[PDB]
Formats: sequence, structure tokens, C-alpha cells
Amino acid sequence: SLKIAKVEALSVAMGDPTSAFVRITAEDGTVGWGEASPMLGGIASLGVVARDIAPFLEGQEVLDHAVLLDRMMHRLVKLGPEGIATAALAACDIALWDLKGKLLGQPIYKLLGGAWRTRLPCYSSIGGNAARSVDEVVREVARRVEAEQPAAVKIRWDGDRTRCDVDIPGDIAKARAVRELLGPDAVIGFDANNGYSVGGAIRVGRALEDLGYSWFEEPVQHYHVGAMGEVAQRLDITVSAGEQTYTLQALKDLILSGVRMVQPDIVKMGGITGMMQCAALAHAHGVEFVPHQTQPGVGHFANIHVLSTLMHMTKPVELADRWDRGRPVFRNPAEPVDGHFALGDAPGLGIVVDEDELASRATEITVG
Amino acid sequence: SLKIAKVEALSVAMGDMPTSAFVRITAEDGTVGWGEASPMLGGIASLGVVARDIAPFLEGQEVLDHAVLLDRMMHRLVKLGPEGIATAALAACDIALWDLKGKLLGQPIYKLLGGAWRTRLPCYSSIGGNAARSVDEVVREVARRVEAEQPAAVKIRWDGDRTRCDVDIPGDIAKARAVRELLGPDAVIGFDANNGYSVGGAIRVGRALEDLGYSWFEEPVQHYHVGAMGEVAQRLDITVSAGEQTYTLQALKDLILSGVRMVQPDIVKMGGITGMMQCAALAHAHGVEFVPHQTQPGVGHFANIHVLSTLMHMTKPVELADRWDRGRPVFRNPAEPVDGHFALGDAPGLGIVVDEDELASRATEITVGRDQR
Amino acid sequence: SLKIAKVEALSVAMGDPTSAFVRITAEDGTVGWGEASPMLGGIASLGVVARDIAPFLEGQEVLDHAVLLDRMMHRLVKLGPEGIATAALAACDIALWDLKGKLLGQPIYKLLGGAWRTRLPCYSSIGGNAARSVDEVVREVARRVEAEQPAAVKIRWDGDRTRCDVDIPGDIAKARAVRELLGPDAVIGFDANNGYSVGGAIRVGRALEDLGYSWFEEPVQHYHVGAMGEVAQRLDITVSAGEQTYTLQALKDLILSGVRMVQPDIVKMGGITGMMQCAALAHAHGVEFVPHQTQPGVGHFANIHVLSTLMHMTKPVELADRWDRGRPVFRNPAEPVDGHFALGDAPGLGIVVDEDELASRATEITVG
Amino acid sequence: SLKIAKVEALSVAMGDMPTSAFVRITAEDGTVGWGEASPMLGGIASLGVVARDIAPFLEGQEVLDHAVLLDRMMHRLVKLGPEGIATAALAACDIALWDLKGKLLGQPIYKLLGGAWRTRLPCYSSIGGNAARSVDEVVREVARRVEAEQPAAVKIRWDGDRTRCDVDIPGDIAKARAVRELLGPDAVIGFDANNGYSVGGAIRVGRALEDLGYSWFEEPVQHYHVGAMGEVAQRLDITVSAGEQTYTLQALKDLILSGVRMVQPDIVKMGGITGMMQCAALAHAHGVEFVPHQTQPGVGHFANIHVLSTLMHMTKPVELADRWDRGRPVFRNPAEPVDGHFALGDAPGLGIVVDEDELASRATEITVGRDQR
Ligand SMILES: [Cl-]
Ligand SMILES: [Cl-]
Ligand SMILES: [Cl-]
Ligand SMILES: [Cl-]
Ligand SMILES: [Cl-]
Ligand SMILES: [Cl-]
Ligand SMILES: [Cl-]
Ligand SMILES: [Cl-]
Ligand SMILES: [Cl-]
Ligand SMILES: [Cl-]
Ligand SMILES: [Mg+2]
Ligand SMILES: [Mg+2]
Repeated sequence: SLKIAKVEALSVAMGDPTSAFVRITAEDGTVGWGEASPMLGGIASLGVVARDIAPFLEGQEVLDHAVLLDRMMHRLVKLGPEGIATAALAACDIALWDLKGKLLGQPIYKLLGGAWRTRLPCYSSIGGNAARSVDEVVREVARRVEAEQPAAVKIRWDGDRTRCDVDIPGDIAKARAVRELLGPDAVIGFDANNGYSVGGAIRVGRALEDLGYSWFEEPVQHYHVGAMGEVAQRLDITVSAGEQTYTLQALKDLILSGVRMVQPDIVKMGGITGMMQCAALAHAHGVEFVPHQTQPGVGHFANIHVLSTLMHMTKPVELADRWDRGRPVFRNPAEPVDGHFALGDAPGLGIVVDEDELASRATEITVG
Repeated sequence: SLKIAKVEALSVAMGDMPTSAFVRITAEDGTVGWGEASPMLGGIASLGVVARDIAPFLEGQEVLDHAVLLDRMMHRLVKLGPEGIATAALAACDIALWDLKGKLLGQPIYKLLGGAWRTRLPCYSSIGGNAARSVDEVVREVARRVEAEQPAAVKIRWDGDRTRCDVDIPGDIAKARAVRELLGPDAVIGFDANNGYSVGGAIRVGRALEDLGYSWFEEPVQHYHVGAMGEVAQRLDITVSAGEQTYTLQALKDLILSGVRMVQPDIVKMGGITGMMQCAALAHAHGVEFVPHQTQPGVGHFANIHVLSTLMHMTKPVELADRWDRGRPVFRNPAEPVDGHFALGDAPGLGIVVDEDELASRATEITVGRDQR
Repeated sequence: SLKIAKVEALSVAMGDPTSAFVRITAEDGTVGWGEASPMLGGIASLGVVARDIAPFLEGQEVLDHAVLLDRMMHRLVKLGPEGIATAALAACDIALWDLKGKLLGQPIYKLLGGAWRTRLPCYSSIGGNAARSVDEVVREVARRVEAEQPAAVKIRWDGDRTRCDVDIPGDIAKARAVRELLGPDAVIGFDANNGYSVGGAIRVGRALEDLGYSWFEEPVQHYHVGAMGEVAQRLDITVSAGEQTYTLQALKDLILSGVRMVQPDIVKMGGITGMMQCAALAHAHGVEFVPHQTQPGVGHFANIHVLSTLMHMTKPVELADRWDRGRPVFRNPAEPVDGHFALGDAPGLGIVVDEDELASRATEITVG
Repeated sequence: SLKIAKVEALSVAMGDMPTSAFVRITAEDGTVGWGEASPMLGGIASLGVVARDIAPFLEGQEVLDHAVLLDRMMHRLVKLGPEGIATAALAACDIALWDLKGKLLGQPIYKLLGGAWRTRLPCYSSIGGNAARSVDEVVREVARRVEAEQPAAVKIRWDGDRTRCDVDIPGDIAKARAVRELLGPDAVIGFDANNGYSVGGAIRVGRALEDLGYSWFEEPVQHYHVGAMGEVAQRLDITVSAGEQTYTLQALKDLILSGVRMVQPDIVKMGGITGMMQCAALAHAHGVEFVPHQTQPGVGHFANIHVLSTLMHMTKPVELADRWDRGRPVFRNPAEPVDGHFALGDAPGLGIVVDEDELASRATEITVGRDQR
């Protein structure tokens, strides 16, 4: 059966920022695309693909993705494997799923057992609010809501994680102004990006409850798993975490700590195969499954195939800043219509890459 | 794409326990998938749920949509328990849809599940009915099965009356001792109490099994006492296992949280292939062993080995239970170990081969409002 | 002493919906009536009675109900036994108690040690509110309150359990409108029928607390026992569950999880014998005992005999939708007067079946 | 005061495992500090993170500001995990800055850390690769290392394939037994499973090791199962240890809370000198033993012994792992026990002596965008 011929790690300049892609070519010339979270460009993950994963995958069977990549996980375990190595593995998983869908003539979600929905609501995820004035926060939220007509809005802080409890009153004032803009009905989330102490998180949480916010993402430093779950159990507003959780077992620990809404990211860990396992874990424990996803191309497509299979979808699909950067490398990147993403039925992921644009923007990451 | 044309629920006389419960799903192109429900009291109630509740919903739907279709059905059927009867009905349909899917896509199920770590799977001889036997009878039957099967491990099961408790602890220990003496000091041996002990009785037997070097201790207390099951697991050194009478992913989670570190749900009792893969993921998330219960020689065995071929950290062998000969004549290639292993082939779907005419002669269709045959 | 001659499993068309009854005839021609929860008609439970239970009971002594049926439970354990098998057993238990009361010339509650009350307050249990507009919810509650003069009102959602957190603001608006209708004093319960995530349940719970609601039934999926009890401990409003709990041990687990008001159903599990054990368990743990019961005939009578024996009755007896369907099969089905049920002293259950109506509406479920 | 001029990331061919990962930091006055990253798959990814991410930030900054500089970098690098690759990169830079600091201030690192309890540190012979050996081969290699090193303790490590589980428990116990027989009843012996067992398998091996009087039992289950690791630690009597695959102070806290009472983080995998001192404090706060993992004969060894010289309640010896001979010729004074001890000298900084020309001939610089050599 179908063998892997070539595995390429590609650093790609996006928009008119760099992303990190894996292109896997089968012996029949078919191609699958994967993506690794582009943290500091994703260069370290791309190096791990090129040096450590690619030589093993070449000549192996496309359909054996789970055995191949779980063997690789164990080979790479002493690289963490959190972060760099899990993202490298996730990218390879997504690419092998893309190839698999093409080989079998099916969209990935059909191979995953079917979709509950092929029109998926979005939420506008608006970052960089720590640095903005109140008027600037309101201006940007208004702009994106007008353009995207989302089912929900999330305002994210993206502050400096060496600092803590920097401007709680200002943060609350911004949350209040956003509530006044969007009206009493609006579904609004607040993402602290790890900005608070336990006590600071409680204080902000109570203010967000007074403002009717729906969820409160990453209130404390992600490394404090006990504190994350404690804050989750102490508050009424739904506390969420998981975007910086990179293994199934650490996700289990996060749930056991008290967190009831988890948000692992398909290009940071797991890929399609791992994210389905994470969904199963969440269903076993009665926790909401609301993936983190900020990339407009390959990662977005992997995310929506997985989310189309989720029975109890409780929050919309993330649409983060500067999603326009999906063009021109991709012909059909994330682009909401009537506040939804329309998942199609092309084989594999169904993402379409512009060959000439990619070539002009791509740097291959090779062994030394 | 490929639509479901017909769903049949079949009660089938097997071999020379005497009847099994199968689901045959026929697609619009005439291809057929086979599933199996645990044949508890014949599996007749499960077959009735298939015929009345599930079949009318699946007919006309897409084969590939199995997860959405069957999770929708689970929610329609939730007030039937759904533990036991309904989960086995759902499991049978899942297995049949996977068989159809493999045939549609031209791949064995393990390839579709992401690859096999192994296609030769070690077996263990699972030998039941020891409560009723004398010591010499236990030894004789174990020796017989071991000679025939060359297994990687042996499990002796009690299958006593569950209205009784702590019936004959000294005799049970004597049987365990005699089996150790037969098999030698190296042999991997498990003991399945089939829910026969109190917590105190279970501790007492557990310590005796530890002295005899037994490897695992299955279902020591009544399955309904989940707290007690996990307590006994944490109090003993020998690995306590349970899960064969656990029917949902959430109840499996509860069993793990109680303290159980080896879980044994059954692919024809709950979940089917799709659900068993989820259970495997849950076990991996929690660091517990995954050692499915499986006692049927045909469809259920094949589903079980496709799933187990995908398990990275396989720690115990595949179950081979009593009277596996009954796989024939309904099936042409039922479970039959070679050099102590099951050889998993590469035929599309399950790869199980049914003798159509034998099946026809032995099958009673369970229909809306009756039995036919 | 008195032997069982015949056990019949009967599917019966009700009103001018199908129910599931067990008729047991003793050797002297006396008859006892039982009922199994009519889930999808209760046909599977009726089949279990006919195939698995009836042949064992025939020729056995009526008075040996507990030994006979606990032996049957163990014979049937691998059928779950949750749901189908426990309902089949419950129906047989109720029928044997009816026969026992007739044989001994006593109403069942006297055999159970006496009644604290023979006039039992009701609550109007009004379902199908997920699908209604606010005005339709208010209209139906008003209609039933006018007719039934209940001691309390419960509004139930009965939504699609494949969906989650569908319309929290609308749900709260309906709860608010019902509070405004019934006034500040009114005792009102809200039954989510498993419609929320943990976080959604907390959000609705706080709104119900603001509206002075008395209890909050089945907020999360019943399978998430840990989450059910967590929600119960996190909120102030009394969270209740148990209607989808089918064994004494699983009821123990539900209590240990944190639930302080339990609602097992006499025709879903246990029958009279099992429900008395459940009441004992609740008393041991200091939890309220408020049975789920939605059937107007046999199940209602079994329920009120048991509830007449409950010392610390804290909530009224459930009176669910379309209770008029008790006629014409029964001559004296559930029918409140001055907001109460009047329990009489006829031997056994005291339910009166119209022979000709039953015969015209009954289909016997037989072995194949 | 003294500014950092240059940060170099070097992949170095060692001895005759074959390559190591070093960081050389040069101050504006020409003084040099040496650090090391755990050379997992050569440490190349860590070296790339040093070259691309850390080096440009450190160049021009004050040597003495190491903690603020590297904690700022940890936060810049947090989305790289930072477990494993990034923490080892940070550890290497910390060690190099401490070496520079000691040279600047004219003091050995242990003096700067508040004094040494001891400058002669007992060693233990850490002997790997026993999964693959026969019993006689295990005995032969242990006898060889013991004759050469005269250690205060011996640890036998398995280093098996982590995709496999409970592979050969009887054989493992036989090897442990043979080693006890070789070394005598008094000998302090540890057993390192390298993550080879299930919870049940770990309990079974643990009891056998207790019967053989073993002193500690390292990494019995997969490291990712933190709950299971601590559970096994609390269930057994033999001291269960872990931490070598734990990379943050908070994850070390979680490992302790799970039940582990002997922790073994590695100075070149995480923290460096600064972080290892914090880990020691955490262990002291919780009453757990602190017994670092360390397998490198040069820079990492020297960092390790400076820190361990400061540990009041030292309970186990310093690790001396396989092929320590590979310290030469790159280093002039790599780890080499004398009368079963390591002699810590008083040279400023680490006190490690590098052969410049050997280093040059064996070093490939890892730079932004490539390998050079
Ligand atoms: Cl597939
Ligand atoms: Cl914490
Ligand atoms: Cl996180
Ligand atoms: Cl229990
Ligand atoms: Cl079980
Ligand atoms: Cl739960
Ligand atoms: Cl319930
Ligand atoms: Cl100092
Ligand atoms: Cl764990
Ligand atoms: Cl570790
Ligand atoms: Mg952790
Ligand atoms: Mg349970």
C-alpha cells in the first residue's frame, strides 16, 4: 500500500509573520499538509521534523500514522516532549491525515465518523488589549464584530508574563466598556493570558460575573495547574485552560485539578488523532471541549474537521487576529460567512495551496 | 456515498452459550457488514432493540456517518439504561458499520485505525466453571486447554452463583495452588472470582494469590460496588481488574477513579470498535492497563483483535474463552490459536468469513413484533 | 400458601401513548398489577418479563417476593441491569405487593408500617418547555395551576440531549416569566432534563437563585455523576437527580458525589421493596427523597403508598403531563382534589382496572 | 561591571552519547564560562534555541544579572514547552553564567552558594543497558565497574524500549537477584526501570526488590503518569524515585504532591545551578530526598557536584554513569573517582579545564540558519 516518499519542513512568510508547515509527499505524488504552532516561528519544531522525524517516516506506510507517530513520540520523549516536539508530531499527524483522506477519497470528518454540523459558528478572538486604551479596545471589537458577525466575542490581553496583576481596575473597565458596546445578550469571553495571581484572578472573575461574561480563559500562570483548577472551582464564571497543555496525561491532570472547559490546540499537540483522544477524555469527565486555534490555514481546517464531529459543542470556533494572512499562500483559508465557517467535502483537509505563492515564500528547513 | 439498505437482527444457534446475537447490515450496493451483541440470556433483548429502535433509524443513512448516527441513537435510547441491553445493541451496530466501512474503503479495520503494532497477538486460555469442579477436575481441564492452545497465560474463572458470597475460600485457594503446581513457577496465571467475594474475602483470597505469584485478580467483589472494587485494588499488591460489567465511558472513568488499574470493557457489551478506542484513550490518559473481556469466537473476537493490534502498551494477552469450537460451522475462520497466537490477516473490514447456508439454517430473525423461524 | 399461577406482560394503549403493565394472577384467581417505565413503550422490559422472569415466577409463593426477585436480579445482572431489566423487576415487585395486600386484606401502606399522611400534596410537573415560546410556557403553567391547585410547580425542558447549552438566556427568561405569573411566594422547581454543561448549569442555577426557585433538577447529563454532585455542592439552590439512577449502589454513589435530593422512580427500579430501601439510604445520609413519577395509574398508586410512609416529606408528589390518559383503562387514576391526592384503604394498591377497556387496548407480549 | 560579549552553541564529538551540547559564553574581558545542555538526540534543538532565541538577548547584558535575564528568557520561551529542549537551553546558559561569575569574583561556585558540607563526594556506579543483556552479562559489567570505581552504591538501569511494557518481569528479577548475589548482603543497590512497567508490574517488581533489600526503585512507570508514579511510591516500601524527566519547579511540586519522596531533576535538563538550588529548597520544604540525575562526565558533572557539596542531608551518592571515559580528550579533568569519591577543588567558577585544540577540532557551531563545520 501507499508509502511516504518525502517529508519537508517549511518556514513560510504569510500575508501582504511566519508559519511552520509540513508537506508530506506519497510515492504516487499525492501531497498532505500539516502545521506546527509557529512559536518564535516554529523553527525549532521544523528542525525536529527535518532531523528526527522525517528520516523515520520516509518509506513507511501512510495509513500507519498512529503507530509511526506514537513510536516517534517515544523516541522524542526526552525532548520534553511538550511544546516543540508535540507540535512537530502534530504537524506530521495532520499531514498524514490529509494524505489519508486523499488516498481514501473522503473528507477527514467522514473518516472520523461523520459531522453533526458542517456550518460551524465562529467567535471573534481579539488580542493585544493589555496595551490598548479603553477606546481602542472598543474600536477594535466594534470593527471585528461588524466584519465577522460572530456568535461570541473573546477579548484577550497578551500582556508580559514576567508581570502580574498589572492593572486590574483598567482590565475591568475594558471588560465593562466591551459589555456596553455589545449589549446585554452578547456572549463575551475574557482571556487573561496568564496575567493574574490567584487572588487577582478571583477579583477579576467576580467583576466578569457582574458583567455576565461567559468564560474566563487562562487566569493564572499555566504552570500552576493546582491554582488553575482552584480558581475554576472557586468562581462561577467558567474558567478555561489547556492551550499550554501538550499531552493527554497533562490534560487529565488539568481536569482533575478542577478545570471544566479545556482548550488544547491541534497544531500544538496531538494533531487530528490526539485531539480526538482529548475529546474522548473530556467526554469521559463531563468537561467542555473548546480548542485553542489561532492559525487561518492548515490548522484551521484540521480544527474544523475535528469540531464537526463534536456532539456537545458549547462554544464557537476560534477566529483570531489577522486571519487575512491566510492569503495569498492559501486559496481558501478561514473566512467567515454569516458568522459561520462552511466545511466542505473535498478529500483530506480540503485546503488549497497556491503553488507559486508558497514557493516564493517558503524556506526549507533541512538537516544542518 | 454508500447508504445503508437493511439492518437485520439474528439469533443464531452455534456449534453442536448455545446461541449468539448478530447484526447483519447490508448496504445499497449489496455489501454486508457483521456485528455482534453480547449474548446474555441469548442477547434477545438487545436484538429486539436493534430491530425496533435502531434499524428504522439507520436504514437510508450513510455508512461513514457511524459515530454521529450511533451517538444520536445512544441519546434516543438513554432511558433504556442504557447499560447492558442497549449498549450491546449499539456495539453490534458499530462493529457492523466498521466492517462495511473497511469493505467500502478496501482496508482492514486496523489500517483504518492508524496501524497495527503487531499482527500476531498472544492468547491466554480463559477457563471457566471452576466453582463447581473438584480440584482434580480443575487441574485436568487446565492441562487439556494448555496442551491444545499453548497460551502465553492462563486464567481460571469461577462462574459461581452471585446470590452466594464467600462460599468456599479454602477450596478456592486449594484450586489456585494446584493450578500453580501444574503450570510451574514461571507461568503467568490470573484468577477470575466472577464477583464471588466480600471485601474481606477478596483481601484474604488476594493475599493467597500473591503467595502463589498470580498475576491478576479479576472481579473480586460484586460489580455494583465500585468503591469497594477500587478499595480492594488499592489494598492489594496483585493487580485487581474489573470493567467487564462496565458499559459507558463515564462509568469506566468512575471505575478508574475508584482505584482500579486494569480495566476490561467488552467490545460486544458496549462501544464497539469506536467506543473501545475511546476507552483505550481514557486508560492511556490515566495510566491504567487495558485488557478487554471477550468470550465470543467469531465477530466479537475479530473486532477485539483489530482494536488490540493498535494498542501500544499491550500488557496481557488476548482472551480465549471456553468452547471456542462453537465458532464453527457458522464461521469459516473463527478464533483458533496457532503457536499460541492469533494471526490477524489483511482482508478488508473485519476479515471474518461467514458460511451463508449454515447461518441461514441456524438463524432466527428478530423482527418488530416477533421471532421468525 | 398462595402460589403464582400466571404472569402476563401487557402493552396497553392509553387515553382517548402506550404503557407497560404486568398482571400477575394467583392460584386463587386474585390479581396484582405492576408497571414498568414505558420508555419507547416499555416493550423491551415487557419482553424481559415474558421471556426471563415469568417462567421462574410461575408456581412460586406470592409472599416470597424479595427472595424471588433478588434471585432474578442476579440472573439478569448481565442485561445491565439498569433501565430495561430494573423496570421489568420493578413491575413484578409492584404486582406481587398488590397481590400480597389482597391476600392479607390490607392496603400496602399499612403493611409498610403505617402512613404519616393519607392526603398528599401534589406538584404540577409541566414538560416540553424547550420548544415553547415564553407566552406558551406561561399559558400552559397558568392552565394547569388553575385546574390542579398544586402545592408547587415544576417546569421541565425535555430538550434534545445531543445538544447542550442551547438557549440559556431564553431559558432564564421563561423561568422569570413563570415567577412573575405565580407570584413571589410560589414554590417553583426547574427541570433541565440534562440540558447544560457544568458552567452552563452554574449560570442557570445562579439565575434561578435570583428568582427564588426551590430546586434544580438534572442540570447536567446524568452519566456525569461527579459533575452532578459538583454542581450540587457549588450552588445554593437544591440540585436534584436520581430519575436515571437504577440501583441502590448507584444511588449511594450519587449521594456521595454531593447530591442532597434524590429522585429514583418506582417503575424504573426497585418497585415498592426497592424504593423503601432507597428511602432508608436517603435517611441514613440526610438527603431529601422526592421520587420521580410520571404515570397516572399503577405507578402513581405504588408511589403514593410509599410516600405516605415517608416521615420527612419535603416536596409534593409529582403530577406530570397528560395525566388524564389514566382513563379509561383505570377507573380511579391520579386526579387531584383541593391540590391533594387522597390515598384510600382498599387491599393492595387499591387501583381499579376497567376490564373491557383494558382488553380492548391490550397487546400481550409473549415469548417470540 | 562585566558584560557578556558572545554566546556560542557547540555540538561536540566526544571521546573515541557520541556527541554533547555545550554553551560557551565569553565576557567583554575575554574570560569564558562553560555550560551544558542534556544531549538528547545530540541536544541540537536546544543548541538551536540558544543560538536563535537566547544568545541575541544575552549579548551586551551583565553576567551578574543571570537570574533576571534567564527568567525573562523562560517567559519569552514559554510557548516552546518549555519542558525539555527549552529548559535544557536555559540550564546550559545558567551554568555558563555561573562559571563566568565565579571567575569574575575569584571564587569556586560552592563558596558563592554559601559553602560546602563536603568536598569529597561519594559516587554510585550507574550501569545502563541491562534490558538487552543476559544475566551473566549484567553480572560481568557490574563487577567490572565496581572493581574500577569502588562505589558507595550501584544502580542497574534497564534502558529498554518505551513502546513496550512489562516485557520480562521474571528475567528482570533474576538479574536483580544475581546482582545482589555478586555484591553481597550489605551493598547499597538501586534499580532503574527507565519507565518499563505498568502500575501492577511496578508493584510486582518492587516487592521482589524489597525481598532483595534494594535501596531505591527509579522511574518504575511512564513519566507522564504522575499520579501513578506517586501511587506506586506510596504503595511500596522501597523508595520510589522520579524527577529526571521533570523540567519545572512547579512540575517538581506536583511530583512531590503525588507521593514521590525522592526526586532527581537533572542540572543540564532544567534549571542549571540557580534552578537546582530552588529545587533543593522545595525538596527540603517537603521532606523529600534530593538525588539529582546526571549522566555527563564534564560540565554537567561539575555543576552537579558544586550544588551537591551544598546539600546538608545528602542521602545517596553522586551519579557516575556509563562511558565516563568520553570526558577525555575534550576536558582535561572530567569525572574520575578516587577511592570511590569525587574530589571537588577550589578553582574559581566550575573549575573544569577544557582542551581548546581538541574542542576546536571536534566542535560544530550551531548558528542562526545552519551548522558550521
Ligand atoms: Cl478511517
Ligand atoms: Cl499550583
Ligand atoms: Cl494550559
Ligand atoms: Cl462500593
Ligand atoms: Cl465491572
Ligand atoms: Cl463526572
Ligand atoms: Cl440520575
Ligand atoms: Cl553569590
Ligand atoms: Cl497518572
Ligand atoms: Cl520524571
Ligand atoms: Mg504536569
Ligand atoms: Mg456508576
